[PDB]
Amino acid sequence: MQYKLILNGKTLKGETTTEAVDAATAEKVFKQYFNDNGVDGEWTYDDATKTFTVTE
Amino acid sequence: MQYKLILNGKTLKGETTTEAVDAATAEKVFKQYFNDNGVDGEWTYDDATKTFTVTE
Repeated sequence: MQYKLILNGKTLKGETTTEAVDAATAEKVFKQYFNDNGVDGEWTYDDATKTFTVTE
Repeated sequence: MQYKLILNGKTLKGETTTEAVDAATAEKVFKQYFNDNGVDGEWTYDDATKTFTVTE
């Protein structure tokens, strides 16, 4: 299944997309790129659209 | 000035944006977020659109 990530920050902003077995594997992939580069933000998720949102 | 990044690959795809002093600082921010993440892709830049592109 396709999953999506929305990135909200002050140093950087963006949007990304991946395919994983489930929402926790896509959450694990998105956390590999987006945990401690500088963002260190608050996570949110909407299952009805398979989308994650990360906010500084 | 605003700079941009485009990500092409097999584990993640996407687009991101930053505001930096020069193309070298925008390249440094984008290389801090996109250092490896198992992509390890080829890097390209077009100055006429202030945009960087990364491909597997």
